[PDB]
Amino acid sequence: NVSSGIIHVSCSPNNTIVSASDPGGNVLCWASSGTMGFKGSRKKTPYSAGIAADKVAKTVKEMGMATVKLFVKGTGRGKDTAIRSFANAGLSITEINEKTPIPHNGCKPPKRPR
Amino acid sequence: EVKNDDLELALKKFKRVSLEIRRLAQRHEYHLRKGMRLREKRKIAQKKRRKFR
Amino acid sequence: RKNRAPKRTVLPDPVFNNTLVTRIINVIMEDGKKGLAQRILYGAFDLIEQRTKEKPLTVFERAVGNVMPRLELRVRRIAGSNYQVPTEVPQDRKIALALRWIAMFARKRHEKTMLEKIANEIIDASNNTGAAIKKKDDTHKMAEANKAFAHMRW
Amino acid sequence: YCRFCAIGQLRIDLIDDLEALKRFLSPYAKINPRRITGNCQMHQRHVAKALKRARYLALVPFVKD
RNA sequence: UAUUAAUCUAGAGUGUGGUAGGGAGUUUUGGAAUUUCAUGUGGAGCGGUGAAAUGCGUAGAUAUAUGAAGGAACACCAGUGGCGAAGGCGAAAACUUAGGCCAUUACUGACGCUUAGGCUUGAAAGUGUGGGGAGCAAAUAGGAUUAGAUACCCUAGUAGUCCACACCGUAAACGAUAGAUACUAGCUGUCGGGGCGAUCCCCUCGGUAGUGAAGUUAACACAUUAAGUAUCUCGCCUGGGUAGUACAUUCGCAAGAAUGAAACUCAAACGGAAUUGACGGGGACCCGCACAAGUGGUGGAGCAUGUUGCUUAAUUCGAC
Repeated sequence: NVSSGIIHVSCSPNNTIVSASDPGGNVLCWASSGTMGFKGSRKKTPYSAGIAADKVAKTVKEMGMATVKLFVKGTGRGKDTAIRSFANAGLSITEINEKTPIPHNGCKPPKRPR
Repeated sequence: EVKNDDLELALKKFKRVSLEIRRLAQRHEYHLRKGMRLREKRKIAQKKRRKFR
Repeated sequence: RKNRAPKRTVLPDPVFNNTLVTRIINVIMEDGKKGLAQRILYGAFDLIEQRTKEKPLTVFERAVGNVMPRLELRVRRIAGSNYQVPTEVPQDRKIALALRWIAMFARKRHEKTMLEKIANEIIDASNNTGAAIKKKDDTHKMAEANKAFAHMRW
Repeated sequence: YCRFCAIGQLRIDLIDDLEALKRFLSPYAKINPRRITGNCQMHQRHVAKALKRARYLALVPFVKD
């Protein structure tokens, strides 16, 4: 709803989630690469992530976000296609933010993929 | 990482340090022993040093 | 480790003064002999021009241009699943596939002499009546689905 | 490329010389390695401890990217 | 020489002055944030793999930002870096202090040297003791898959990883290279210290490295930091499988540690390394309807041959 909100993009080893929020910590709309139904290796494709992020980009373009804050999160095949999906949908890139946390073994992650 | 005011140029200079920090965090997101971590890290460091010297 | 080897074709036919007609004659060539195929294609063009009243050559070239393919596949597996690398295929194979599709879809009717049905199929492929145009459309659409598998190198 | 003991003072605290430290710094919580600035062991101690000390006192981004 | 009677420094070293190590410990916080709770919005997905599923979501998610709490560990700096007795030392900040690097006819005048016995320390699992436990994984448990998963996949997940105490005191603590000691072509690097001087270059000595001479391991190679050279002291060592078994003895309730035969049996060792190859289920170069790109048939129909097989009086026999 704000003139410049955020659309946070998370790239989990399977899926690409795009969630559009106001800066006051209020997500007003959402999409994901599981919404259109692709599962596994297909929803990790750049096309799936781009189509998932284009939906939130357009709907925030109409509902009040002319531009957006470009928060990139994670690494993968859909980490940056979301950014261009936002850009082409009217959300010009005011700035980019790679706010990925850098932990220091504050946990013990479970068994590592093989 | 933050590179502002440009859609592609500052973003192009962004992506380098962006992926650097992303990989730096990624190699800290799984439990492992000091042995393999240090051995591989110093192997890469010595590879870069020999390529440099 | 075979390198690039050039493709070969034959001379045009005076009915159209084009190589596509002669290549269709080659493909539809039964008895291994091209006289019967040449007669079949001549009658086909006559029945093309007497149906819908349109000039046979532009119809035939529009058919071969709208059946036009644009892809070939290089298969590769990761661990238990095989995907595709879209590769640029030489134009010789492109026109060959177009003409072969025309020829194969020309004779898939059993009602009369082959002449009328081959003429009707050439007309249909020219007027984009789905017999092989759908293949081109599907290749163009899946060119936005297999490039994802082409991007990552597993 | 040696940097400290030529532009520094051999006694590096945060104040009065923070710019030579920030030269191996960015607001991104990183320090230039020896491949860019090949300072010796004591100069590397200087830059490491002092820069993470400025991060520690909330002068420059501790981990913040 | 073992001894005695004295001295001299140069071995032990000590003194002075310059003098550095993520040295240890002690004492603090700071953050990436992990998890949880409330503020909320969101309106059907999240999640995981090689593949999905299990699992999580509609007491309002995915996710997001604030605030608050509890635990864990500290992005870069991290070094042909230094130090610490090995064990090890890296978010920073302080203190006690071991010890270090440089040069001292400087001082006792051999005070030396090691080390069976002996003293101390000793990653860690895992033991119980008190907290929180943020997270997860031994074990355990479901869905896969499998010829089967408590193996490789994940979710749930405890001991534990965290800390305080002991004990466990073993490690790839192995450089499979002992400690003290003195010496051996160089060369190219680094760090620290001393001198010097825009920096610097440079010299000195160590530390930290290497190719390689000489020298030395069958060989692989080490090589001024030796596996080179030599003195004092100690520990380990004679065939395999038995076997570190079996016993005795012990340290700790707790997990473990030293320990040491032999019966029987076999000529070496799933032996070591210079040499050759295929494989790669680690990889690499170059040709090849070998593949694909395709074109047509066959296995599906019929037909003749050829074969397997059965059979009798042969269904001849070799070829598979």
